[PDB]
Amino acid sequence: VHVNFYRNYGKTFKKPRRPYEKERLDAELKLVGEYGLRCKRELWRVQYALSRIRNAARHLLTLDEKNPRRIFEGAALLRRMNRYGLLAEGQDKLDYVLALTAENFLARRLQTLVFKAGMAKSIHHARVLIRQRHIRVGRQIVNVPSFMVRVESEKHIDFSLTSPFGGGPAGRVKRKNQKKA
Amino acid sequence: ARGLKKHLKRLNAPSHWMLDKLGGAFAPKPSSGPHKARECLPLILILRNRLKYALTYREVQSILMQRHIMVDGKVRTDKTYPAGFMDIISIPKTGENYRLLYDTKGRFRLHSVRDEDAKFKLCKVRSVQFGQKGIPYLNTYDGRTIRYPDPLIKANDTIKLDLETNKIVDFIKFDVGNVVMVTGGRNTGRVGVIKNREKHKGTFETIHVEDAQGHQFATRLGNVFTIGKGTKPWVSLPKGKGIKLTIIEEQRKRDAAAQA
Amino acid sequence: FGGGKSSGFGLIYDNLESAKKFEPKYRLIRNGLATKVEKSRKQIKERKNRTKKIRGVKKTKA
Amino acid sequence: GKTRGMGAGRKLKTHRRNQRWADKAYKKSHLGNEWKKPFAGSSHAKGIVLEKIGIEAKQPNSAIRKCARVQLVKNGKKIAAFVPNDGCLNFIEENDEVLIAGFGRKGHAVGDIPGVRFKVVKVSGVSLLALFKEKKEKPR
Amino acid sequence: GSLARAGKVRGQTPKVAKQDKKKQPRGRAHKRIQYNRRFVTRGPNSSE
Amino acid sequence: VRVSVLNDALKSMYNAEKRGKRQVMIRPSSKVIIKFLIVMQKHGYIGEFEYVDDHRSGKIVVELNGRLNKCGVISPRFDVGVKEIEGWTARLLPSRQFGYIVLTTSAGIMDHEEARRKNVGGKVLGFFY
RNA sequence: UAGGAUAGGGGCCUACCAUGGUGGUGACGGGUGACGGAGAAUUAGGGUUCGAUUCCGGAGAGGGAGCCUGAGAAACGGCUACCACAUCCAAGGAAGGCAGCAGGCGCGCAAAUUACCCAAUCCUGACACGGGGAGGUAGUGACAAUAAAUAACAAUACCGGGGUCUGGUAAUUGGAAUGAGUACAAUCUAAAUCCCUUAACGAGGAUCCAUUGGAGGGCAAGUCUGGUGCCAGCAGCCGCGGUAAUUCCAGCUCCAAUAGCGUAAUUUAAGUUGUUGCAGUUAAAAAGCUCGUAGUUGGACCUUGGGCCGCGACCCCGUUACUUUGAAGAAAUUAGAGUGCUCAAAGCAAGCCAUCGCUCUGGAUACAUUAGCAUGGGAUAACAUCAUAGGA
Ligand SMILES: [K+]
Ligand SMILES: [K+]
Ligand SMILES: [K+]
Ligand SMILES: [K+]
Ligand SMILES: [K+]
Ligand SMILES: [K+]
Ligand SMILES: [Mg+2]
Ligand SMILES: [Mg+2]
Ligand SMILES: [Mg+2]
Ligand SMILES: [Mg+2]
Ligand SMILES: [Mg+2]
Ligand SMILES: [Mg+2]
Ligand SMILES: [Mg+2]
Ligand SMILES: [Mg+2]
Ligand SMILES: [Mg+2]
Ligand SMILES: [Mg+2]
Ligand SMILES: [Mg+2]
Ligand SMILES: [Mg+2]
Ligand SMILES: [Mg+2]
Ligand SMILES: [Mg+2]
Ligand SMILES: [Mg+2]
Ligand SMILES: [Mg+2]
Ligand SMILES: [Mg+2]
Ligand SMILES: [Mg+2]
Repeated sequence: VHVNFYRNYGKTFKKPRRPYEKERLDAELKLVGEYGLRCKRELWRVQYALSRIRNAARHLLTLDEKNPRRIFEGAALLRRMNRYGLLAEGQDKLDYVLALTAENFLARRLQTLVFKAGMAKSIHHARVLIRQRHIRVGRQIVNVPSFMVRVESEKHIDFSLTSPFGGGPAGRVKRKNQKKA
Repeated sequence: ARGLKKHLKRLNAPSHWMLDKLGGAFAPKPSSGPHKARECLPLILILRNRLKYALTYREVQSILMQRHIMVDGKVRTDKTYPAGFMDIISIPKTGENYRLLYDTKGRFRLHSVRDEDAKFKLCKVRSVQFGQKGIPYLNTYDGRTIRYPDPLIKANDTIKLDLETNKIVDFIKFDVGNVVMVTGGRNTGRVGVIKNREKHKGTFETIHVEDAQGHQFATRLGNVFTIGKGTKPWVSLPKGKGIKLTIIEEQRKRDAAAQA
Repeated sequence: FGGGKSSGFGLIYDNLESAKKFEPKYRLIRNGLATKVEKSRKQIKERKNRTKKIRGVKKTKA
Repeated sequence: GKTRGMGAGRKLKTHRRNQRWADKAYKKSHLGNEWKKPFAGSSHAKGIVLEKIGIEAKQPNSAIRKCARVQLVKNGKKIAAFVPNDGCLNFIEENDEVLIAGFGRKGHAVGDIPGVRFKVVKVSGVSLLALFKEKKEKPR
Repeated sequence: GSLARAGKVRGQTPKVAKQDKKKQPRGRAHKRIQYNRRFVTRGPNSSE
Repeated sequence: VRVSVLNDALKSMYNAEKRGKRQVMIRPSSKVIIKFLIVMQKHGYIGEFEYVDDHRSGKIVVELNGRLNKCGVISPRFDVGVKEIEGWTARLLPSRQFGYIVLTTSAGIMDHEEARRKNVGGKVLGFFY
């Protein structure tokens, strides 16, 4: 026996049943361009996560409002949706969880929030800035653009202290240029 | 197989040990002893996983070979010694004494006890019958044989045993209205008073227990352990006081603690 | 990740004899309190088998 | 009508068991005749090129499909394997190792080629696609 | 049948070398180009 | 032969309601049909009904109010636990807002919502909506 | 029935006796490319298919058989013999069992190093110490899975659109940014190595150059150019190719997915197996007709009302199905609570202004057919009775 065999893993996305439908291709490309995604799989995994959350919410809506599992798991689901900024305060019911779209999840990415915070000129500039290790959430630098930012962590998105845009020293391009000068 | 198994695969270990899935291929197989393998907490687990005194298997060996650990007043050097319910674990160097009780989630918890309270354990009488020479003798579920027991003591009774003198100093008759702790099943660690005993000829006997807050639960006779005469247990209980909480109330407690 | 801070574990023994008794050998070798004996496990195994083939005090000369 | 009684579970189960044999897919799977096929239930098989042959297409089409006659090694069964990719018959020689595969319709003949359900995929250890695209060369 | 004509057309076809062109951006940038072309700007390959 | 008198009663009522009839006669009568009709009347899907005693299996004359879309039996009377009521309602009811499944339970003959309210399972008699 | 034997029940065996036992509710036999289960894939629900493999149970150590020792073996890294292979020999003999680890032939469509180590987990011995191809570490490894580069910005010029404003384009022009890589070092580690961290170095055609399939329809994308001319070839299917080929061979361009994609059993699609849920006048399909056993299915009828207190209660030694509740139904897997491994797939951790410590830190919960046990219910239904009640 190898102990490593017991580590779990799973798939994060599915491919569409119809590969070449014009309407779906246009909608996916519109979302990808709006949020600077690297491929369709990044949107497909968000759709996969939304599908699992929606299935959970629907299954508790098909149970009584006194069923102790619906009180408990619906409270947990609402806490998770409020924690990541996916739901407002007035939207405090399991019904509103069913109304969530992949747009709501894509709007909470570190790339989208870095772009909307003014730190980057474009969504693609935000993507490169995050992948260049210039962005920290709290004290932790995050080089992963699909990072889902909590509302309590939104106000702590900032330039890295080791980055030239965050008080750090100049990068190798600038330093080499001044050394040439 | 052609004989006894010497190894316990880690996946096949008791779930109340809370052993992690990727810590290795193996779990400590409990040695034979006073308690059953599936219902005990081995000494190595207590020393390394629970008390954090040792960090490795070898460190547990080093601690135990120093003769630092006494189980129910006696020095044990076996790491897989099957310490079980109500056992006294004493370390007479740091001056700390532990009674192995169950929390309401079915997991053994080392409960700190006073020096005087570590001088006795509670044992459950398994059977009373005549031994050789016609001498009456008592046996318990923790493997002890006591000769010349009080004739008023019957099977399923709880006796109070003084570890220093090794005699029955007091006992409790298994009656309706005595506070009990469930030691097996899904209600393990729950504390309540017996309301009635439903007997069925030829099969297991069902005990109906109601806790202090009013919740009612039922369990077999083999999973009931009397801990006090009346509504006052003879030992101290862990923080939960044997009152199981639903996950909603646990979430309420967590929310209140986070808010504070 | 991202640098700036590190985490590890530390032990401080009350005296050097406690450490030489309770500490694993490789950590003492790391701290210079012991010497690494260079051995090949496979060579030990082969020598053990060859010597198990022999009986008596002539085992050492084989 | 069909039986509906609460006590008629056996009738329903036995009827379904007997009627499943009418389905072609079920009977193909559970008859055991697929073990008598040339491939004997395997996706691919290796074989010896016995001789290069050209077999005419169906009536509407007019072409020589230029297949290969292959003797399998696992069971010694002779089959006809199509050689795709214009010009790839010249990569095929007698007494040469070839990896055959299915022609994609599960033993059913494909396209205008009559009686052929096998294609050559690899020759002398080199894929036919690589030889067509000149990514690799056939060993001497 | 006759196997002599195997490879006829592909051998007859004159060899035309591929133009050495600029590479297109690869990954997120390629999706950016496609998004711009079909959302901020006849089929895609119309012979106009 | 007559195998299920409830089926004949419900099918005759359904046909009469589709035909626009304001009265339907049920023969034979039975306690299960009167108990199904009481549930139907309680939910407002039928009006007055009258048991006619003929010193035999009786007759029922039911007033129809045009509020019936369909009523039918489920045969066999499958065992339905409280937990399978959701699956049965999804199978048979037009929506989760309207419609009733009639169950025979040891607590009595009742609609599925009332069965949920007392947490009693049983067997399915039929449905109406 | 009586013995014998065994650790012990038992036709397990023996002696005698009787004629039983199973079977369309499928015995017996045959097939299985059949070890069983936990489970796995796909699943609206129902379902279909798989389950050699790390957890549990069983079985075997070339095939049989028989044993010794021992608490425990019908043991095979123990013995004895036969069968089949097969090794050394001085020909007199002697020694065998990789379905352990690695590795090698062979077989094949099909699968890695004759590495290091007991540091972890744990086991074992006279034992704190030895040993462990259990197990771990590294190597090979596009099985499978997770995250994620291959550029970003600005100015000129163009095209614009909404002169101005704002958008997209250029191997244009500029400075910024950075990791792939290299490498001090530290860290890692049993020792190494990888990762994480980090000096110095490391981008312009940022050649630090992304591919795999396609472009008639299904089905996203060309009725562009050259060649071939029913040939060569393509084509899953329908079809294309005979001189103007949107389909072959190529170039250009475009399309899909993208560090991946193409090709060759099973699920879905399939309400084309249908219990939910298909059909049977003419499309495939009502036996020529009737009787008839088993099976399946079987009319109605029997304690209801009522009020009171107060949703419970009150008042005026036949079974079973079914349902309800409880206890069980290993873990892992699944669902799911908590938790910022930087995210994630994961894991079962952790968190706390920094604490010689603390939070009793956490390490939930749900599900789990059928069969078994127990509790309440008796509407529905099954079986058994059901005018010598000859009742008490
Ligand atoms: K055994
Ligand atoms: K016996
Ligand atoms: K006998
Ligand atoms: K022994
Ligand atoms: K070890
Ligand atoms: K040891
Ligand atoms: Mg006998
Ligand atoms: Mg087999
Ligand atoms: Mg298996
Ligand atoms: Mg096999
Ligand atoms: Mg294997
Ligand atoms: Mg096994
Ligand atoms: Mg064996
Ligand atoms: Mg073999
Ligand atoms: Mg043997
Ligand atoms: Mg061996
Ligand atoms: Mg062995
Ligand atoms: Mg590249
Ligand atoms: Mg099209
Ligand atoms: Mg072309
Ligand atoms: Mg049909
Ligand atoms: Mg006809
Ligand atoms: Mg016909
Ligand atoms: Mg009836």
